[PDB]
Amino acid sequence: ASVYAWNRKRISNCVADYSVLYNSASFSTFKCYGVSPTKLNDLCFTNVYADSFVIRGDEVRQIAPGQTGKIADYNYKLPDDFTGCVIAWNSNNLDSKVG
Amino acid sequence: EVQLLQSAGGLVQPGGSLRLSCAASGFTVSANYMSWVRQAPGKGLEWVSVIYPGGSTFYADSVKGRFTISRDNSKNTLYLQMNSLRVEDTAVYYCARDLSVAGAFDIWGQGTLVTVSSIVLTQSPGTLSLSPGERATLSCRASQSVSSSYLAWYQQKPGQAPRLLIYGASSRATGIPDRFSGSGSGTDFTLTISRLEPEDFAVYYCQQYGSSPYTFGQGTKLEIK
Amino acid sequence: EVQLLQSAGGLVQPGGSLRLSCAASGFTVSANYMSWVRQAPGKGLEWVSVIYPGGSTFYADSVKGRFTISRDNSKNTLYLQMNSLRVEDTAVYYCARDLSVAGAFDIWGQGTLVTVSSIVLTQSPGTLSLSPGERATLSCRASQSVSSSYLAWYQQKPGQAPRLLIYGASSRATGIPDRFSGSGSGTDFTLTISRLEPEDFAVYYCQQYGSSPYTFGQGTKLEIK
Repeated sequence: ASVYAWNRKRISNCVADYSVLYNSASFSTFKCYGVSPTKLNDLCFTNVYADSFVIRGDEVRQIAPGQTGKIADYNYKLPDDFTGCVIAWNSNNLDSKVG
Repeated sequence: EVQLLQSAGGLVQPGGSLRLSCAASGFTVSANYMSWVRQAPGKGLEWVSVIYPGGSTFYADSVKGRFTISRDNSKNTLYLQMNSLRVEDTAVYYCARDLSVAGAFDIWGQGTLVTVSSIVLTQSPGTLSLSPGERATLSCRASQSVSSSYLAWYQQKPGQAPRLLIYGASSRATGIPDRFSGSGSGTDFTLTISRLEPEDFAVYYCQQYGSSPYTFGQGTKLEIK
Repeated sequence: EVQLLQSAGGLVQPGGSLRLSCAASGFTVSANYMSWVRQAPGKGLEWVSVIYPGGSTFYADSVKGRFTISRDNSKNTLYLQMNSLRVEDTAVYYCARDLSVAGAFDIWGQGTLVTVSSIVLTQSPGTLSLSPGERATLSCRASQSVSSSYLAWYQQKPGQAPRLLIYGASSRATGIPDRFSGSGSGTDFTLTISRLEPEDFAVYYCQQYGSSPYTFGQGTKLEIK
């Protein structure tokens, strides 16, 4: 889904698999905060949500615990209790159109 | 990859309590020296507190007792709890690691703003408007006349965190171009920029360390005629 | 019949304070964007500040912190405070609503003048002196190669306020007649004026938006051989 209608999915009771998160080289914008970037298997907070959108280009950097802008004024906003963080991807011909 | 958090952009009611947090990006916080500085916009920077490895804490002379900074090894964080705050305490609250002998505040946080209700060290030159293509001299003087290697130079950036230029006036930090030089001894120290670049118009500060509570200079800016 | 009035024609003492004023004539300032642009006579136009609905303000890269802009909905004003000012600040301070995506600077203010004490976007052709009776081509190149529709065109006038010609290089603004056309993609955008009329000889600018701080062209003038 797009940014204007951002979709969320709650992860139910299951054993968290975070080992392949850091060993994957496909992640190049894991500039994110919160808990320590090593003890992910030692934390099992009660509920976890994953929210997805397709914002473009350099607008991703405005996602921060407290920020304003054309994206972070009338769209997804980050509070000061945002435990967890953000993973970004890279665009290609998979999401593209010549026309 | 160094990475730090400072997220306290929230208005506080009079006589309120505020909770800060500085995180970590791979390095343990209990094995290295932690430090906090108050930017004090409209003037030079100032020191606030230092968290030693262990947990022994050192506070500044201005604030005694009311400040309470704690370290959480379970969550790898550097919390600070401000109790009832008073007037003229609105400033930026930078946090960093400290290796004063070898690199003074090499990395920094990201900055934050906290609102309110409703050693004698100076810097001589001033604005010193100049144009690219030549060199310039910046002089920092002290009244205590520290002997050799207890002065550091920092480059403030508009809206960003400071960057360490030289530590001890003897060795520059890594990533610093070869166009920065330093000299001087006794009470006065000089910094020189060569082949001025457009990506260099920034405020320069000199901070004294290895002594009584840390003091910065007033602040020297760069301008083009 | 929208009108944007300004009144700031006053001399300033060294390090003085001034307060500009921009009003509204029918549209509320609490639901539309406002922006300020520096005319910089003898050079192309630049940018100062943008305010969104809400009231978060973004400043230019050159000027940081010292500017203080504010909105007063009770009196419907767009106040801007100039504090102690330095050299090289004498220019016009146009204020205009910003709808860059759908119409770039459709209406402007009237202009003013404040004195002093005592993206790589370029326009290729130049003067290109010609005579009425044919067409002409104006080329604007951008180094970042903005994708589709993030460049607009402006027309000046001696002593008057700047006017909008085309937004997004695809469709002209309201009141713009069919003697102006635009095309081009990738790196260069071309504009063509057919059947030259006496009320067409004016400075033509190309401006970029939808990106990092807005930049205008150096300035292309129309002259008669």
